[PDB]
Amino acid sequence: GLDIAGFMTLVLKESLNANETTQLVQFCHVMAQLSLSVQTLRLSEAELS
Amino acid sequence: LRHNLSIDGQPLSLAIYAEPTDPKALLTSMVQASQGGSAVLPGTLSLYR
Repeated sequence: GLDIAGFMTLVLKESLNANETTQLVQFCHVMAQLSLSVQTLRLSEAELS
Repeated sequence: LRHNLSIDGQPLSLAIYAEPTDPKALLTSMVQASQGGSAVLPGTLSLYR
């Protein structure tokens, strides 16, 4: 449940969160999963765009 | 006699080989994408020459 604005604000914040840090690492794991799926499927730049 | 075989059951007509369709090759090509430029920032005029 984090937008990009909240994303970098809480990143610049030095992990001042109890469970929102867990939310942030879940966000990062989700983007990692998407990137790894893209890499496995060999989806191209133009297709993804 | 009914199935048109020999005395020991060997077929009297040679079974057709039924040559398969065999596989085919695969091809891939290139994909391109286009973009524009960034907004030109008005350069803050210095005093130097």
